[PDB]
Amino acid sequence: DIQMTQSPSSLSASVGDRVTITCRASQSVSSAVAWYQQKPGKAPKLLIYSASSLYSGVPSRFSGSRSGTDFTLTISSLQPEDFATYYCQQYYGYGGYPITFGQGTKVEIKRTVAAPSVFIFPPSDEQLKSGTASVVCLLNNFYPREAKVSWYVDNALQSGNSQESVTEQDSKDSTYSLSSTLTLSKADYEKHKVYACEVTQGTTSVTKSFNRGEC
Amino acid sequence: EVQLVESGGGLVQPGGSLRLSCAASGFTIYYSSMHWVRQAPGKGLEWVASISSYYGYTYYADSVKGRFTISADTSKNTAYLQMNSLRAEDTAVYYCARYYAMDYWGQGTLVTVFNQIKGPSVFPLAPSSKSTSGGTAALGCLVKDYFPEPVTVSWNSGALTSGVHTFPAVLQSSGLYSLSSVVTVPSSSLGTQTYICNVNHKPSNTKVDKKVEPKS
Amino acid sequence: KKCPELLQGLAHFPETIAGSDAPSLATVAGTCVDHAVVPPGGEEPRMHCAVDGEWLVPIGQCLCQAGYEKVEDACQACSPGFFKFEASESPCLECPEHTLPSPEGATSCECEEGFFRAPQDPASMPCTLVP
Ligand SMILES: [Cl-]
Ligand SMILES: [Cl-]
Ligand SMILES: [Cl-]
Ligand SMILES: [Cl-]
Ligand SMILES: [Cl-]
Ligand SMILES: [Cl-]
Ligand SMILES: [Cl-]
Ligand SMILES: [Cl-]
Ligand SMILES: [Cl-]
Ligand SMILES: [Cl-]
Ligand SMILES: [Cl-]
Ligand SMILES: [Cl-]
Ligand SMILES: [Cl-]
Ligand SMILES: [Cl-]
Ligand SMILES: [Cl-]
Ligand SMILES: [Cl-]
Ligand SMILES: [Cl-]
Ligand code: NA
Repeated sequence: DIQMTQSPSSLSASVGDRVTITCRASQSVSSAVAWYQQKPGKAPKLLIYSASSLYSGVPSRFSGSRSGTDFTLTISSLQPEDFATYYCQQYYGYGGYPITFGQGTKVEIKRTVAAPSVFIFPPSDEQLKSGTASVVCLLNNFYPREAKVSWYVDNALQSGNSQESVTEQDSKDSTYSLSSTLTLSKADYEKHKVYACEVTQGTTSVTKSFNRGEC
Repeated sequence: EVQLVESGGGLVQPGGSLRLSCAASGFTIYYSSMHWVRQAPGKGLEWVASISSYYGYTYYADSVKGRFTISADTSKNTAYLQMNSLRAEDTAVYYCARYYAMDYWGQGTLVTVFNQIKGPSVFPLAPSSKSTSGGTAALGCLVKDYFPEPVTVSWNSGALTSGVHTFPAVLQSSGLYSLSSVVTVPSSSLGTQTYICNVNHKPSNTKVDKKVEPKS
Repeated sequence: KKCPELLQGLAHFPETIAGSDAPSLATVAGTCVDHAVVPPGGEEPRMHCAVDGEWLVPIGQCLCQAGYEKVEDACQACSPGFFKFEASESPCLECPEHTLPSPEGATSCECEEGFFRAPQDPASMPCTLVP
């Protein structure tokens, strides 16, 4: 397979910015390269084909170019509708060889750094009756995406018993949110008092906690 | 207008079989090449197979050779993907698309390879002083121990969307999925306003509505 | 009792009077739109204007030439990556296996380096490995 090495895997930009996404083929693919846009919940959309031909109905702010094995998609003035994921593709030989795609580039909205609002939820008594306890930590509306979550049980740092999930950028304020779940047995949960979620972002850590034997 | 309408996806056990259809309108499928491209949840695009009834060829990704068969019926202007000996790694949204530079795409059809079906338990994430910041309180629903994907969540049957965050599922060490959905609401409203998460799990035909009440 | 200007079968037809006793008058010859032609063994388009003022279905037609395809009532050059090597009713075809992307309006796609097309084979033939 000819590989398409797409870079960067993501970038943050503002409306009106010039944006460039580059894809390097692992050998010559002639001009047999296309570029696609995809938004969540939707099928991909063809932008550019034959390396530089603009597909009908795609605005002229999109352009494609080739230099040897390097292919670039340029957006001359990023529009609100252009925040999306972009993929290159090669089809050299029109069937002679495996079709391959780049791994994609996510184009996100740049905004200022934002500290999360941090909340913690003890396990529900409904769940405790079932023999498992889940403690949930919520990091609400922060930016950039990068954050470290650490769990503590009676000041004992936990490891390997939590999992976390992140939302895509919020359409209103362009932030992210993140949830982390600590899983213990009921028996372990009722053996301890203080449960704490610590969120670290840059120069700031925020620890949210609760006393199992308080209200 | 050109349209590609897919059907035939769904739930299948490992080793089982499915047949996808791609019905074309607005052009003559015989004169085109058609392609199947799949997308695993959270991943990129992967070519699966190609066919040209005009040139009389079929081509397959190595990962599906010997298991999938691409075909067409030009008299029905439809393309097909017969998928046998399905594997967990085959779970994806499958698209059909026209031409190597894929200008028209079907709407996608989800193929889910499952070894078990289990509906979720839904636990409340109650608002409290550990989930309050001034005029704002966070609350939510923890959706635990379901399989397979997906689950969707709404609040108050769609009447509440502002401030909702529904997170991607995680795959627990148990083999089952879990996600959470949260919403931020005015903390003054907590005594008076009712907040219900609506959790839908098509694969088990289960919906759970859970009133989230303040803790006491 | 007047048939209007029409585009039909990639041919332009003039305004004609209806109810003419002469087949030279009620039936008119169409002229091919740009990049359309009448094939070597084809009928030149002619259309009859009826007494009530409505055109009948024409006899004969023009066809888009090599490198062009019919889009609505016009002939449009094949897109890059496509070709059409003869005047025919056919759309442009996507380049065959082991060819290189074609420019706009192409009559064939060039073979990939190391591949060839035998002269007896049409341009739709995919290229084969040079031994
Ligand atoms: Cl890549
Ligand atoms: Cl998606
Ligand atoms: Cl080029
Ligand atoms: Cl949009
Ligand atoms: Cl090669
Ligand atoms: Cl904010
Ligand atoms: Cl970020
Ligand atoms: Cl992160
Ligand atoms: Cl991928
Ligand atoms: Cl096969
Ligand atoms: Cl069938
Ligand atoms: Cl697998
Ligand atoms: Cl439940
Ligand atoms: Cl209430
Ligand atoms: Cl209820
Ligand atoms: Cl006239
Ligand atoms: Cl042809
Ligand atoms: Na066309």
